[PDB]
Amino acid sequence: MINIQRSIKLNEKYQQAEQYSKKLEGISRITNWHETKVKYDNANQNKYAR
Amino acid sequence: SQFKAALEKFGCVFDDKEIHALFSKFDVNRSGKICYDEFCGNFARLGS
Amino acid sequence: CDKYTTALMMGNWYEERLAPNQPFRENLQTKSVREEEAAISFASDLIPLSRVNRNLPWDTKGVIADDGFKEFRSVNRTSYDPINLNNYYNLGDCRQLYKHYTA
Amino acid sequence: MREVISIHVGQGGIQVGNACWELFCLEHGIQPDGQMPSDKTIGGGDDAFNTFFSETGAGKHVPRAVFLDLEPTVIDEVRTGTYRQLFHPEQLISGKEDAANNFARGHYTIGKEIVDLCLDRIRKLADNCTGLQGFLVFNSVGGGTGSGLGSLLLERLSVDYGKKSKLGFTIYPSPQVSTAVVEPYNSILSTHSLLEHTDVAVMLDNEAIYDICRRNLDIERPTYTNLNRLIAQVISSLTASLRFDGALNVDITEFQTNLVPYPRIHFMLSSYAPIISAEKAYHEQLSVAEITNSAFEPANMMAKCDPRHGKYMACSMMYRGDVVPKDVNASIATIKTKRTIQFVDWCPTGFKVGINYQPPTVVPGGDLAKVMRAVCMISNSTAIAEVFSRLDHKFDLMYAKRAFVHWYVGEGMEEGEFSEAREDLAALEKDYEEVGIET
Amino acid sequence: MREIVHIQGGQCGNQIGAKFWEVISDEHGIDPTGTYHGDSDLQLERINVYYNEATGGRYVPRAILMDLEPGTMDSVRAGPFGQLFRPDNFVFGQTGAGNNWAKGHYTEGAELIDSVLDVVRKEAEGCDCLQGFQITHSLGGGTGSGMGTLLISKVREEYPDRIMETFSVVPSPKVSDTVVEPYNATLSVHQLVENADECMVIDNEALYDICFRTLKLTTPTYGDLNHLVSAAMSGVTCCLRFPGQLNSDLRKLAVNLIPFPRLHFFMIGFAPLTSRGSQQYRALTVPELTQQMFDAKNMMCAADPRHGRYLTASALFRGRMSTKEVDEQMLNVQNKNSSYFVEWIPNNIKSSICDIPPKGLKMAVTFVGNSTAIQEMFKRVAEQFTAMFRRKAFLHWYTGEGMDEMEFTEAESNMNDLVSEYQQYQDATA
Amino acid sequence: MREIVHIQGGQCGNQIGAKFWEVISDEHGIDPTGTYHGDSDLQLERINVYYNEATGGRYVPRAILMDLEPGTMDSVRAGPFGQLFRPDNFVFGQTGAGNNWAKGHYTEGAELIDSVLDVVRKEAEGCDCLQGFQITHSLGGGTGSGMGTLLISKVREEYPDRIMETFSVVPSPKVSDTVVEPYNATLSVHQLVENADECMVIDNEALYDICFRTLKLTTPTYGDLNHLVSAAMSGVTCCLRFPGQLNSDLRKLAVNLIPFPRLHFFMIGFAPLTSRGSQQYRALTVPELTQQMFDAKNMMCAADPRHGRYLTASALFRGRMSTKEVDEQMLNVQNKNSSYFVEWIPNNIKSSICDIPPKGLKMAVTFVGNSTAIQEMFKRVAEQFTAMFRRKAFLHWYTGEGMDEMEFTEAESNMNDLVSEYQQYQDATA
Ligand SMILES: Nc1nc2c(ncn2[C@@H]2O[C@H](COP(=O)(O)OP(=O)(O)OP(=O)(O)O)[C@@H](O)[C@H]2O)c(=O)[nH]1
Ligand SMILES: Nc1nc2c(ncn2[C@@H]2O[C@H](COP(=O)(O)OP(=O)(O)O)[C@@H](O)[C@H]2O)c(=O)[nH]1
Ligand SMILES: Nc1nc2c(ncn2[C@@H]2O[C@H](COP(=O)(O)OP(=O)(O)O)[C@@H](O)[C@H]2O)c(=O)[nH]1
Ligand SMILES: [Mg+2]
Repeated sequence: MINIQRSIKLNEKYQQAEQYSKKLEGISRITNWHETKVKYDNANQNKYAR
Repeated sequence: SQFKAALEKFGCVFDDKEIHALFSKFDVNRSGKICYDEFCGNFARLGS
Repeated sequence: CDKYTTALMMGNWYEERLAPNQPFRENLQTKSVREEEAAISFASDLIPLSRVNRNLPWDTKGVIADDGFKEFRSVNRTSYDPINLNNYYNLGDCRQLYKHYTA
Repeated sequence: MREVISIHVGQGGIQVGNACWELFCLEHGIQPDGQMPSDKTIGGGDDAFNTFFSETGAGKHVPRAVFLDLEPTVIDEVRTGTYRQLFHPEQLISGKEDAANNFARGHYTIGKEIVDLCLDRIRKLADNCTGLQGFLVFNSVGGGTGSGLGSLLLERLSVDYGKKSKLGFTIYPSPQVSTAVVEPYNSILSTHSLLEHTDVAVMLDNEAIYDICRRNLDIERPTYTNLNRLIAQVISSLTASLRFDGALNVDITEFQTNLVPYPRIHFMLSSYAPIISAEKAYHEQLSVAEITNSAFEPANMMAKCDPRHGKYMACSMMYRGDVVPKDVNASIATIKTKRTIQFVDWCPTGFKVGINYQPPTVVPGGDLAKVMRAVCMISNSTAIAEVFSRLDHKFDLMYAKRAFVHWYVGEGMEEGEFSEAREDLAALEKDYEEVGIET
Repeated sequence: MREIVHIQGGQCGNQIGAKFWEVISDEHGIDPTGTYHGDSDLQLERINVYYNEATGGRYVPRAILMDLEPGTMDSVRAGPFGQLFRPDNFVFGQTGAGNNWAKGHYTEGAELIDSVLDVVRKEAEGCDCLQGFQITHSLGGGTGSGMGTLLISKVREEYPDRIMETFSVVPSPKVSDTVVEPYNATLSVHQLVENADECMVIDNEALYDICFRTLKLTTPTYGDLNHLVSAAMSGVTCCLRFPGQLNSDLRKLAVNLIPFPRLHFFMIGFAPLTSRGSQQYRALTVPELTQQMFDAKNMMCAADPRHGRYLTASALFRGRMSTKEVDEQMLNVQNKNSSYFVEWIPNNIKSSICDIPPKGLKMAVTFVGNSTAIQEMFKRVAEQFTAMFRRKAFLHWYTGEGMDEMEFTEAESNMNDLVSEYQQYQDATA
Repeated sequence: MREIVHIQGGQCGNQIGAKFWEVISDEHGIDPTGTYHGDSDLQLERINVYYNEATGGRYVPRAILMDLEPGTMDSVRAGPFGQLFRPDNFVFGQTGAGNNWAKGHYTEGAELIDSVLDVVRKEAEGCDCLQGFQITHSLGGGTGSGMGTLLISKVREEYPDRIMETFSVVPSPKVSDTVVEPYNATLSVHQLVENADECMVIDNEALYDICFRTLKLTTPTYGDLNHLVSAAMSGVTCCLRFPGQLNSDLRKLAVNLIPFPRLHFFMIGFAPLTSRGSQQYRALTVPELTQQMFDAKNMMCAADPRHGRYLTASALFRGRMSTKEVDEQMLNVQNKNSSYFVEWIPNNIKSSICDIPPKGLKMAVTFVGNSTAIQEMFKRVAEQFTAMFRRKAFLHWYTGEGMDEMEFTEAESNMNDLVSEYQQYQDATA
């Protein structure tokens, strides 16, 4: 009896903790693309003139 | 430089004065190119 | 040597003329090599193992002799090598328009 | 952002990974110690190396490759080779005893003491990876440790990761060109194990490439280095699109929906062109039409199989160089028109074409000449069942009287598991026979 | 690292071991004083396979030698390279065997075997990871054939999983030197079949024929035959000590060569062998190596390989060659001689490649074969045994040391069974 | 600083000490004239434990020489390093004990022991902080076994809390030279178990076996046995005199080796031992050292420890080395031979490390074990004693100085109870 509801509670807690990290990791990679973008903007005006 | 790197390999990260001391003691001819064959022979004999 | 003294052309007169030396056949009177000594190690029965002098080592080199080659290389070491990679770098486009010494 | 993980297991896998990573590190211009030679790079490739290399934060780069073997000879040979400062020292896993051409040794007795370590390394690699695209695995099937450890790793990964795509470049035994004597057992069990765990299978037999290099490079005494160089060339041509700009970029995920009609049928064979020496190249033409015609030449394929005995179901071809899409389309039309290559009725469209600007790179000390156009083709055909039928024939002839069975059974291997492999391969060959039946 | 220990017993075993150790010392560049003076670095990468290191930097072989009479040990110490062996591995009796199996296998062998078992145990446990054992001995003699095989059984009881190699100089009727040959030969072959993982038969008159015909010298001596056997034995395990393209260990050889647990008797050969007068006049090609290798006369056994069908063969090429030429030559020799290979096994010849050839040589081929031609040797041994046992000749010397004719009967029946279900596959067809 | 004085009696003890002091002086770099000529300050830092400070910067041993026959003193004075001993410490009787325990313990010993007791009291009071006492003698002789034991009794009465060690040489029935040994041996054992804190059994039979088999030198003398016992004697006390990873004193060894106060008999051994022609072929490493350390025939007692179960064991390592290798070798030898260790006291082995190796060696090991296999010595001694006693043979000599059969009976009963007690703690389980 009890161990059933215990399993549901643990699984629910862990899947919430999982989805939080999922979105948190998702945002960082778009931020990374944007930040490397300006850092690498130096080329392609130079390296294009040549 | 490679002697310093080799010592860093084993973890004996030392400073410049004693690295010159160690290098010069083995480099008897003072040319500046030590022979690690004689180096390893010396250390093997000491370890015997 | 066919019941003869190898200065004659009975069968196998030629390739055995190339014999190295093999001192044993003309020195089987020396015996000697009485050089094991009483080692007192290898062994004891306390008596050391009694030594009987042996004869000459009999030549050897039965396998085909070395054909003056050193060898001792690995196919993987030979195949890649640093030389090709260094050559295909910090070089090239050398046509000797003027004359200049190069390594 | 897109990375793949490369696995090299078995002695053949290691000796092909050597050439693969030689070509890779040369193509992006990386010194063997790993240090970027700077030399006014100003980010010339910019971000084109993260697919295969990861920056250490300051200077050198480390490849995303894992090397597995139980006999330390190849491993410490690599550690004393010329790429000694490149690889991660504890990422080159070396075992204790070789499996010694025994499948059960590497799958039930010795293999379990290394898979945990290998999974740990794969985990720490994937943790650093952020845009993982898939797994590319190399292994020999005619070997004990290769087949066994490959099967165990595929089993573990199929549940630890799941949906991530897996592409395996397997080297099945040649018809008569063969080294070992018990390899039909290892091959049959390994293909049984991988049939339902691997996603893409690529045939890479040996004697076919022997004939290729004999006919094109005119090399009468080729060695395994030429083999590995050709394989690495094929791999780089296949994987260029992920890291280089192109007109029609194709991802590795653009393979399951283009080459796999049914879940069971996922075995294909490759071809590459042009293959020419350095003397017989500079007065020739290397036209797109002639290279794509030579690609479909049956004698030019990488595997010993006659495509004229079977139908075609799918072909994916990658062009690299300055190719013209209109020329590619015209050549494709000519290929479709010419009758000998007959496509199956239910596949009115069968071609997946990719284009990349980057010309192929040549390695110093190599045999291939510097070429300005190339094409690599992967084909799924019903004729591949011939090699399976041949392997089944050999297996039946030697299992008729239970030869070599004791070596397996004494290692914990159960006697009956050979049977289920037999019925499974019978079902697979029957499926291949069925799919070619017209409606 | 996967090191193996050496054990030798009897006169022939001791002499073969001495010559083999001299050959290996020459190969690895270790001097008679035990100090290394080699040239290339590769000589040390697997030096631990055959030698242990001691304080002072000297390397000593891990070989244990054993006999019931001290004369052979006196000889081996006084001979060249006699200072390599540590004094602890010499074990001996004081009485000798006198070519009597019971003397060396029941009373004196049993009372002496404890010390040698202790020595082999400590030597095996000293090294890190075992790989197997190799033995060199004779079956026509007393102390070897009895006490060595007793040691074989004892060590097999204690190490069931390790691989076992025997190099048996099985005596032939043409070169006969003892009348009690059939008795001890039959008993030893009875005891060997259930314990030895691989057996390698060598024949004295076959070696004499090789020396007369190929090497072409009037007056050979046991030194030359020992040298040939040593070269073959060293070529067996080249891959374990040197890098190669297709490495193969002893377990790989056993798996590739053993169809059934009781079919483990092999016949070996070495190439190239040529006379000193024609040393410079021959090319160095894989076709020539294989042509010399597959020749029936080149083999080291009295059995004619062409009187039966090969079950399995293995070759260990050395040097830098091309797998293409190696394997195409293997294919060609398997196709033009389909009559001599049993049909129901495909590609019954295995190849291995090593990068380091013997010093001063480029391409060398060590060949090992499991075929049905070995039947004839056991058949002649059996006919001699029955013709000499039916009259109970020389029987009382055995029966007077706790030996009964029941074990002789069992041994002859077992050898006959080996002959029977060894030749069955010759006529068995798929 | 926790110094210890030396007491020795009998010609046996005198001979042992003559070479023990030579070995110690060599270790500490002391010339025969007593002037320091060492090389490292470690050799000089901890000299006060054994050598006092005499006039002129010289050092004299704090050893007492005591005996009833002065020819032994005359001989030991003229031996090597004989000038070290101060003339005061010599005490001697002019009659002799005559191999008679009664004469050496009641008439002459009682009359003479006052002077030696005064001398030892002076020497003990002179030291700043005394650590303990060590005696060396033989139980087969008269003067030692009587008067040294009486001195032990008085010393234990006078200094209660200090530690006592006794190097006891008991006669084995094989190498016997005296007919009245069982009587005085039993009497000495019964008196000595009353007061001794630690006992080290030493056997001439075992020493002869060691010299015959390990050192393999053809002509052993008493000097070689003295050398072995001197090395073992010095090994146990190394850590008190030199720095190391883990310090350990005699009291620590006693605590870790004494389960019960009546169980204070130990069996000791030293490693490594090799001949002269075998030093080149050995590698001095922890595996070999621990293999020789637990070896049965290595022991310096006739007792086979495989006949019983070890209660406690200790190991003292000399040299510079890593710790885990000692630890894991100990764990492996405990795990692999769990049947020879009693199971209700797990982890019954102690290890200690000192970084100063013996001169001429790089690694050394000293082993002290408390095991139940010692009981067979007392069993056979009691057998001989009762066989001689049922007929009252040689009894009038002992009855001639007031001793009675009550003492013999109670000593026999006391040692029989000790044997039964040792058996009891062996044949017990939780
Ligand atoms: N084309 C090619 N094939 C190779 C190469 N190396 C090994 N192989 C194949 O590998 C097969 C035998 O297996 P191995 O690679 O020798 O060894 P393994 O697969 O690791 O298995 P074990 O022998 O137990 O170690 C041979 O039949 C070859 O076809 C290579 O460098 N090139
Ligand atoms: N090829 C070769 N055979 C040998 C050599 N020494 C002895 N033999 C053979 O050993 C056989 C005699 O074996 P024996 O010494 O009596 O065996 P044991 O009684 O057990 O010691 C003879 O038939 C010889 O042919 C040798 O140096 N070379
Ligand atoms: N280890 C050793 N044992 C000795 C020495 N001298 C005598 N013994 C032994 O002592 C026993 C006799 O003891 P004994 O001399 O009567 O003792 P004491 O009467 O007290 O001097 C003999 O069995 C000898 O084996 C020696 O220098 N070293
Ligand atoms: Mg392998």
